[PDB]
Amino acid sequence: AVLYQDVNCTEVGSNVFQTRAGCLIGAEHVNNSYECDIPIGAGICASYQTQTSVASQSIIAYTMSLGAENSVAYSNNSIAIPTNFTISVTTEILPVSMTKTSVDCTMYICGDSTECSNLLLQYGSFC
Amino acid sequence: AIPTNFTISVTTEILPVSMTKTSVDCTMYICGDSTECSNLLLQYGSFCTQLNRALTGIAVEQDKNTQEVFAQVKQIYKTPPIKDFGGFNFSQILPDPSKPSKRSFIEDLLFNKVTLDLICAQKFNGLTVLPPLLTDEMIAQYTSALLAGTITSGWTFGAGAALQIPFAMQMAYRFNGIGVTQNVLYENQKLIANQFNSAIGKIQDSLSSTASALGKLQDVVNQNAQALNTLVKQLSSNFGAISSVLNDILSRLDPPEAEVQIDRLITGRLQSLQTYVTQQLIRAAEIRASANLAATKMSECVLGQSKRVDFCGKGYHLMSFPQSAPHGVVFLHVTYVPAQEKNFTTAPAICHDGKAHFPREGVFVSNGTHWFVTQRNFYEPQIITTDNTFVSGNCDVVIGIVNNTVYDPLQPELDS
Amino acid sequence: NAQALNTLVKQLSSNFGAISSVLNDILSRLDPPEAEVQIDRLITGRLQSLQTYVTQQLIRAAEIRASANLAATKMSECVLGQSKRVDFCGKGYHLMSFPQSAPHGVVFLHVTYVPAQEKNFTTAPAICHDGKAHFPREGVFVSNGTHWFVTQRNFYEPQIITTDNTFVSGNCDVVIGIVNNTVYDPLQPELDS
Repeated sequence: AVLYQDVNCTEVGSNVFQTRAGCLIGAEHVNNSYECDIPIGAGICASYQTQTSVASQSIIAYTMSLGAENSVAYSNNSIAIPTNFTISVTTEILPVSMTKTSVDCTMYICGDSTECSNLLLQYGSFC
Repeated sequence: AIPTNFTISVTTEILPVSMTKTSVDCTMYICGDSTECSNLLLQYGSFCTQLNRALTGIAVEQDKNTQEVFAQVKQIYKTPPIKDFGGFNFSQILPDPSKPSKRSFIEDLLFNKVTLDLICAQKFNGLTVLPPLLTDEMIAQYTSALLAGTITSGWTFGAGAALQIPFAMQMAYRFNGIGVTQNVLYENQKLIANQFNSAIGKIQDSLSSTASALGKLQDVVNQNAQALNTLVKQLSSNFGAISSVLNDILSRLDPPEAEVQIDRLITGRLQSLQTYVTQQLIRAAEIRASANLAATKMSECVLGQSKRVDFCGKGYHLMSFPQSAPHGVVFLHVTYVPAQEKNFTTAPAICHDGKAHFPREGVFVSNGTHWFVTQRNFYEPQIITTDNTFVSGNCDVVIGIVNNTVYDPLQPELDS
Repeated sequence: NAQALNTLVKQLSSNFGAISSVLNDILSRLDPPEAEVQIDRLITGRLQSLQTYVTQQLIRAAEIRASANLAATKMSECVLGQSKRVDFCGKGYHLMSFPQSAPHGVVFLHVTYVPAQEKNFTTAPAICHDGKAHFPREGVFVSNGTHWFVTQRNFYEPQIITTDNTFVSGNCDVVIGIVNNTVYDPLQPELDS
């Protein structure tokens, strides 16, 4: 689904869907907002929908859904105390180190030639 | 010196969260839509793949910043129709349905003092600006959800299921969490409400005076814009060649002789674009550090109450209310500040009959003759029963002990 | 990092302007005073590429250092203790963590207490007994509809309102929202006989 930024697609039917990023040529607009996996821009999120009814290969561009709307019932004398709990392990991954690489000039910059080594020595203290 | 009266003092605190998701295309920038320049730039190599990858990494990280600071709530809560939050007037921070976008009164005083042709030049030279994934509508709605969760459900809406609880009881919780027993708030609720509403009014005033309050967001938008603006003016550089535009070198010289001029111009323009990309990577790493700071300030000040001193604004922190902004987020820390001190003659312990007597919670003070055991952070004096005090050994070992009669609360009950 | 290294190699296959891309096929064609300019082109190009790589590596290493400092503090607080920081060591009241290694990283197993089942109640900020207010020293006042109970805040374990669960403060016409009840004094049957 080609996305043309900042082009109102007066220049490259019914497939367009004018979003505030750009009109998304090739995706069926869908009012039915879901949680989105591909980010497009300005609240629109395309996703792949395999539907065994019509167009088992299609791309839908819905407005991004924030989550289930809630209406907690606050009241000046009503409190809610939990009565049972649940212990819930949740993994959490963190990188700690990358690969300790190392690069040598004369072998990289020069293909083991000597004249190249003369020139690279003429350049200076980059290595 | 025990304080005798306090003051609640809202203090704004601004933090940048994301910069503008720019994006630069080589062939449109390095080459003035010419083809021979495209041949040469293809001869140089894979610099353009690297530049586009770096700038897309910046863009993706900006998206993750904006979506990690705010989107810390699975559900979008909503304030109830009634607004009797124990007497605290929240109409300045809660959403205002008058606007189409559900902003607030204080969010609006922010979206006006930043303000974020030239953009046409950048657009023509290939220096586009992508739009953010979260629009100001969705960001404002996330912040309204955070407000409605902090206000109604206390702070349990961060841990698990959001449990409603009266606002007065929640502020009692928070007071009891910063040392001051909740009887203080339950006695001074009206005074606290007054101080709080007046403090929000004062911060709304301070925001309607100068934009130098938002001195931070006015530099995440003013440094990136100036970087882009100095990336264009590198197109007007000879770089050694006999011109500065690639239509007036191919209209003068010939391929074997214009190729050296275009090599000069292309290595120069590529050097300039690489300088820009490196500056953008460094600035994006800085903004990522600031967005992590804002993420933890949201996960601790808003969704709870931080015991970290001077983290969530100076003073014992009570609660915060995040508010959106242009490429950033501002907080409204509500900080208990103890106002009026009043000297007292303390004593580390009390001899009664040789047994030492230490206060289990509080300090021993004296109005000059009597003795009292008050809490540490507010002067509320009580008599020294055997509940306020626990015994430990004799009282000739402790240094600085004084003498008094710890009133036993059973003498009149055991007498008859 | 692997892709950075992999794009550092493919810069050896770049003409950079010279009439070849390998320094054995420039010294096998041209002569020192004329091959020196070609090799100057190739060497300034390759040095520019290697400098771009080194700068990208420095920036990425600074980022990984920020992440390693975050992991260091998460280990010094979640594992070696118990953090009162909300939503730091996983969402929910954190209990304990168990670090586990990984390829160039570390994963944690945060054990987080999450309160499952809520159940509404009719609270009250205090309790009048005989004009004296009665606040719970630790907990909240709840009511199963008729009686009153003082439970802990995070789990429904109801107790009767003795004079231990409660401490007195002043009268009870000043506090807003107080209700009426009889705080069961735990000495009446003991002082009776």
